[PDB]
Amino acid sequence: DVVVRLPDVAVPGEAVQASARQAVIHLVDIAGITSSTPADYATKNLYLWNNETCDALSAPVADWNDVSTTPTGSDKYGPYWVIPLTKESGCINVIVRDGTNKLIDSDLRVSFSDFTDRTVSVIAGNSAVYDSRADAFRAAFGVALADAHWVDKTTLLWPGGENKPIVRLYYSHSSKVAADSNGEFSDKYVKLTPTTVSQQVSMRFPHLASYPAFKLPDDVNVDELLQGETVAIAAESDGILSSATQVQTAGVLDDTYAAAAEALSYGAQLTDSGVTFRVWAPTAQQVELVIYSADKKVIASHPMTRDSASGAWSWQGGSDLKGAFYRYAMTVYHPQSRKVEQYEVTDPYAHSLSTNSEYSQVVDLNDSALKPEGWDGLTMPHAQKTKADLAKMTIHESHIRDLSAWDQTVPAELRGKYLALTAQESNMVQHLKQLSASGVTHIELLPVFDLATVNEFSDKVADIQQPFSRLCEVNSAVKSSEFAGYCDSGSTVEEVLTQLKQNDSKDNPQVQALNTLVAQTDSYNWGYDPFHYTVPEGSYATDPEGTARIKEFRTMIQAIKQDLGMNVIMDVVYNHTNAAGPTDRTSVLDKIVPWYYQRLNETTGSVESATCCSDSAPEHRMFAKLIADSLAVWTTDYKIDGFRFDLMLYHPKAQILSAWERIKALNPDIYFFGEGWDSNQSDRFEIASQINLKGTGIGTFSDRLRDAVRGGGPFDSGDALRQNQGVGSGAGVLPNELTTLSDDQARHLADLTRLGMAGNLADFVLIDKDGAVKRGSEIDYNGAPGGYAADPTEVVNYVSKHDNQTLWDMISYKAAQEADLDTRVRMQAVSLATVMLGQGIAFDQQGSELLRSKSFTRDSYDSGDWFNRVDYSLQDNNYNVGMPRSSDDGSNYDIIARVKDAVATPGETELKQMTAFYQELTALRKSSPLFTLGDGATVMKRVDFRNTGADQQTGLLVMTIDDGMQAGASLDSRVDGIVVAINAAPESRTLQDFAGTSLQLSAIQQAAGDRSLASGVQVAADGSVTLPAWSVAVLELPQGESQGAGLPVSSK
Ligand SMILES: [Mg+2]
Ligand SMILES: [Mg+2]
Ligand SMILES: [Mg+2]
Ligand SMILES: [Mg+2]
Ligand SMILES: [Mg+2]
Repeated sequence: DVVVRLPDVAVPGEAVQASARQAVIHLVDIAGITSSTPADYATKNLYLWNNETCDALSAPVADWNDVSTTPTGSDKYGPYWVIPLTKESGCINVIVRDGTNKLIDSDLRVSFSDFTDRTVSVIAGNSAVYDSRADAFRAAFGVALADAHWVDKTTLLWPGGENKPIVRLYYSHSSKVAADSNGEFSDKYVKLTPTTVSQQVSMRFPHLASYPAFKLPDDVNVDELLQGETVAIAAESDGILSSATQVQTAGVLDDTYAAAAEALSYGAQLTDSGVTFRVWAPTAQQVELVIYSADKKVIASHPMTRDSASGAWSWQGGSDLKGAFYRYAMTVYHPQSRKVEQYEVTDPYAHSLSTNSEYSQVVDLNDSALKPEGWDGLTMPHAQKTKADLAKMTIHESHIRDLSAWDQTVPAELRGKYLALTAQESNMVQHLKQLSASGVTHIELLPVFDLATVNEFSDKVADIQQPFSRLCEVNSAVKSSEFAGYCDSGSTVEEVLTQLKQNDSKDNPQVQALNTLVAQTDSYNWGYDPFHYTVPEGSYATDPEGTARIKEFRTMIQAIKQDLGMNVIMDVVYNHTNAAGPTDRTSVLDKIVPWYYQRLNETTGSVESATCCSDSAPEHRMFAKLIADSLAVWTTDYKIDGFRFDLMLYHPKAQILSAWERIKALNPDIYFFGEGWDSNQSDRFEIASQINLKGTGIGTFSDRLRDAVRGGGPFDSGDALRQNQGVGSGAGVLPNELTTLSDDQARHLADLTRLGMAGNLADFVLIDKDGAVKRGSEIDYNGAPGGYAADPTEVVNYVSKHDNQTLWDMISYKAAQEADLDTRVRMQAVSLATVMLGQGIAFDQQGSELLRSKSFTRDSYDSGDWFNRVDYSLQDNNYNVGMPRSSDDGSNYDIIARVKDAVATPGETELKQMTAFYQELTALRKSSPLFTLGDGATVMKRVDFRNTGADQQTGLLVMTIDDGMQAGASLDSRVDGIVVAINAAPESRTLQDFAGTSLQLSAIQQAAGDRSLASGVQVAADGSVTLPAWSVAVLELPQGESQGAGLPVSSK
C-alpha cells in the first residue's frame, strides 16, 4: 500500500512580511504548485476599496475594470501583494481576481485584529483567511468541499477520483482526517476500485448518475466509518495527493438502516404498561435520554440502547414518566463543523413541549384529560368521500391572529388564541357562522403546528395593543431607534402607529418604519417556520407550558366542526426546516442525524434554500416516514380533515402518494393538496406537480384562472401591477391609463377563465377566442398546457391567498380611475364568482368577503397585526393604513401613490354589501350538485360555454351545465340545467342563446332584490336575458313531471 502524502515541495514560509503601513496577501496556487512549470501570474490582481465597514486601505484603485494591481512578486507557491495602508487597525476589503473574474466568491475582509501582523494567505475558491502560507498550504492540500457521495453500502460517487490510481475512503472516529506533521495521511482507510454506476443507484439518484463510480469491498464495517468523519482521498500512483473532500452519507444511511428503521415507531411512546422512547440516530456515538423536572432540573440521564439493524436508540421505563420533560443528549459528528458535537436536542417526534419548545414532554394524546367533552364522537360535518362530495369544498384560508387579534368582542384573554373560535357571541365567530350557513364549508388553518418565529415566553413579547413602554422593555432595536422618545410616553404602540398615519407617505413611510421593528418581538407570524412538526403551536394557547395547548387546540377543532359546521384543513410545511447545522436553537433534525434530513448541494454539502429556509429532503426514507407519521397524528389524534402541503413541488410525487396511501388507511376520506408548480428538483426525482399529479386525486392550486382573473402574475412589480389588468378588473373592456392589453389578450384571459370554471381539465373541449376547437391542454398558459387535470377535484381555483397582494389591493392597483367604489366592490364579487361558480374546488383568503386590504403589502408574513388586520366590526377593510414595508414593496411606492386615493376607502355599507354578494355566491354553489360534478368525464358530458369565438362580447362569461336527458340522470330534481352568466364589463349585455327556453332567474338571487349580484337582470318573454354591467346571474330551467331537454353540450 502506497502512503498518501502532501506534495514533495516543502511547506512554504512567508514570501514577505508586512512592514509599517502595509498589508500582505499571499495567493496559494494549487495548479502552479502541482505543475512543474513556471507561472506568469500577470492576470492575477486585487480589486480593493474602502467602505464604512473596512477603511484601512490607502488610495485604492477606483475602477473595477482596472486589472493592473498585479502581484508584487511570486514564487513556486503563488503570487503575493504588498498593499499600502493608512493605518494598522481595522480591516480591508479585498476581491481576489483573474482578469475581472472573482477567484473567491466571498468578498474578503482581512481583519487586522484577527491577524495582527497583517500578513495573510488565501486559496482560490476558499473563503477562509489564514495567518501564514504554511496554514494555507496544508488547507489547499487538505480536505475541501463535500462532493463525494457514499450512496449505498458499496458505492461511492465522486468526480475527484476520476482516472486516479489511488482512491480511498479515510476515516477518523474522534478527530478530523488530516495529514500528520510528516505530511502523510496516516488515518485508517478503505481502498476503492473504479466501477460503473448500478441501475439501482442511478434510479435512486438520477442527478448523480453521471458521477464517476467507485466500489468498496463488500465486507466493510460501514457502522464504524459512519460514526465519525469520513473523507474521500485520491492520489497519484507515487502516493502524492490529488484531492480530498468530505462525504455525503444520506444514501448509504438509507441503504444500511432505513428498512430496519422504518419498521419501528418513534418518540416518547406512553402506554399503560410504561413508556418506550425511540430516536433514529444512526451516526451518533452516544445518546442519553435526559429527564427533567417541571422546573427543568435534571432528575436522570439514561444511556440509551442502540439497535444495530436500524441505528435507532431506545429506552424503556415505567408509566411514572407521564408528563416528564426530556431531551436527547447527543454525541454526534456534524460534517458542517467537522466536530463530534455534544448537545441536548428536543424530540423530532415530540408530541408535547414546554414553553417555547425548549424541552419535549411525554404525553399520551389518547388521555381523556387532554380532550374536550364529546371529542371521540366528533364527526366531519361535510362529506369528502366521492368526487362530487369533494367538489363542494369551499375553503376559507384563515390565521389564528388574523381572526381575533382585533376583535374587541372576543374576550381579551382569547384574542389571538385557538379558543377565540369558542366565543360564540363575538363578531368574528358570528361572521364565520353565517359564512358557514351560506356555504363556506372548510376552514383552512395557516401554521398551527409548532412554529419557531414567535417567542412563547410572554414576557419577551410586546404587541401593539400594549404600552409603548413594554415594547421598549423587550426590544432594544426600538429603544435605540428614532421612535425611542415614545418609550416613556403613556401611549400604546397602536396609538403611536395611528398618529403616524396622517404624515405617512412614500417619502416618509414611518408607519412601516416603526412596524418593522415591532415585528421582531410581537406575537405575529404566518408560521411557515417549522420547529416541531407534530405539536400544536404554543403561543396560540392561553398556557404554553406543557400539555395545556393540546386540549385547547382540540377544543378549537371541535368548535369549528361541531358549532360552526365546517371541516378543517391544516397547512403543513414539510418542505423545509426553520434551521439546520449544529448551532441554531431551532435546528432539531439536523442536530440528531446531521446532513440527512436536509437537501444538500452536490458539490459543497451546504443545505439548500430554494425554499425560504433550510430545504428538507422528503426523498430520504426516514424523512418520508417522519412526514407520514406526523400526518397520522394530526389525522387520528386531532381529527384534521385535509392537508395543504406548502411548496408541495419540492416533494417527490411518490412520497406524497405514499403518504396519502398511509393516511387513507386511517381516514379514508382525507384530502391532500398543495402548491404544485414546476420546480427545479426534477433532476432529482419526479416532483409532485400539477402535471405529474394528473389523475392521482391529489389536488393542486391552479395558477391559470388565478392569473386570468386577477391579472398579471406573481413576478410582477412596478408598473406591471397596474398595466396587467385581469378579467375581474376590466382587461380590454375598461382599460386604465397605463395598460396596453389588446382585445386579443383579454380574450385569451377569458379562455383560461372559462377553462378554469370547467375544472381546468386537460381534455375539456372549448371554442377559443379565435373560434378554434381546443382541448384544455391546448390553451396556452405562458408556454405550458393550460388544462392539466383529470378531474375538477384535482384543481383548486382561487383569486386571493395569504401570499401576494389581496384581491382588493390588486383591484386598487388595476382598476381604471373612472371605476367608482361600488363598481370596484362588484369587481371583487365578479372575480370571486369565477371561483365560487366554477367546477374546481373553491379556495379563498379570509376576508375577501370584507374587501380585505393589507395596505398594498405584497408579502405580509411578518407585517404584524397592523397590516394583516381584519375588522369584524365592519368599519373599514384596512385599506390606506400606511405605506407597506419598504424592503419588499419600496419599488412599488410610486405606483401605489398614484393609484391609492382614486376612490374612498370601503366602510360599513360596502363591507355589508360585499358580504351579501359573497354569501349569495357561496349559497348558489351549495344549492345544486350541478356546480360540483366532481368527475371530469361528467364535466365533459354536461358543461359548455356560450359567447365564445371571434364574435364574442368581451368579458361576458356564459357557462351552461346540463341536467337534461342527454347528460344522463337528473342530479337535481328542481332543474333541468343551469346557466352561469358573469358580465365582467361596464356595458349591459343581452343574450339570445336561450331564446325560446323557459329560463328563469334563480330564486336565491331574486330574493336578494337590488342587493343581488343579479340586480336589474331581465329575463324577457321571448327568453332573451339582459345583464347590467358588472353582474352575475345564475339562471335555471325548472324541472317538470319528467326530466327535460336541458342544455346539451354542443358537438365540436
Ligand atoms: Mg501572518
Ligand atoms: Mg412555537
Ligand atoms: Mg413578528
Ligand atoms: Mg438541485
Ligand atoms: Mg334535474
